Amino acid sequence: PHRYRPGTVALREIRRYQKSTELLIRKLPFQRLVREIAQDFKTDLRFQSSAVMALQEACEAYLVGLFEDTNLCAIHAKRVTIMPKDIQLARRIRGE
Amino acid sequence: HRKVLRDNIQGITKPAIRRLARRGGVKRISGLIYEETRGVLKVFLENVIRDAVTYTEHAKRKTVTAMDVVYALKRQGRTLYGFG
Amino acid sequence: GPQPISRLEQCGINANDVKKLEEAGFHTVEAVAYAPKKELINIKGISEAKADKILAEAAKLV
DNA sequence: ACCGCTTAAACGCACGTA
DNA sequence: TACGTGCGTTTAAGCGGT
Repeated sequence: PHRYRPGTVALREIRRYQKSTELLIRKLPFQRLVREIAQDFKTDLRFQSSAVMALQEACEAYLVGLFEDTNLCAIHAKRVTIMPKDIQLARRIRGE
Repeated sequence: HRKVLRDNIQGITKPAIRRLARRGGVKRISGLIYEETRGVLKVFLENVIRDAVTYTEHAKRKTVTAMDVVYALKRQGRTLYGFG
Repeated sequence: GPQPISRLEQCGINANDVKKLEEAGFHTVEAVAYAPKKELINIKGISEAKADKILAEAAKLV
């Protein structure tokens, strides 16, 4: 039976998702998360649809960029695998 | 009348985080990344939403608008185009 | 009788805020309950939102 | 907010190897 | 030795109506 070697399909996915623009997190859980977080700041809140979509576009753009920097940190350490310490270095240097 | 308390962050699933990382150009991913990512996401969301709601409250509204979010993002140096 | 502040934790007050209330010296839901907002706010690491959540959930419990 | 149906994605596991 | 790949199962996201 056929099996691709470790890495081939990963690269295929990179090309695939860098080619496209669709949101990568599921709508409903993201919305649920947003409402949960919002509740600890202000009671009785409602949300415009486009407000939740705005938050998702912003969040996903942020995470993708962070993963770019994280990847650079992993490669810097002569690895190809990203690890929490890569994220933490990236966020420290960003001033986060 | 009642509506129940909930916990959500785990709804941002492993394959979703993987897709985000792929778009970020990542080829291989440690198992510990996912939880880490979730924490990071939560912090981000919290900050933005905290500001957004502040704007909402100033306008004496109960509905967070797209503009509330846009202003929060702008004032955090993360300008977003497309939702004005 | 008493309502130990532990039960407040199931209402969804985070456990760190309950530890801050015990450090302040509040050990029961009775203790948080019959106090105004400002008592909990003056405690280190407690915002006005957490104090409102505590009083509301304590009024649910008490 | 809810009901129902569908199906594709998630998940658990086995295994080999990078 | 931990992670990628593949496969069978199950779970829930998605879509459509109201």
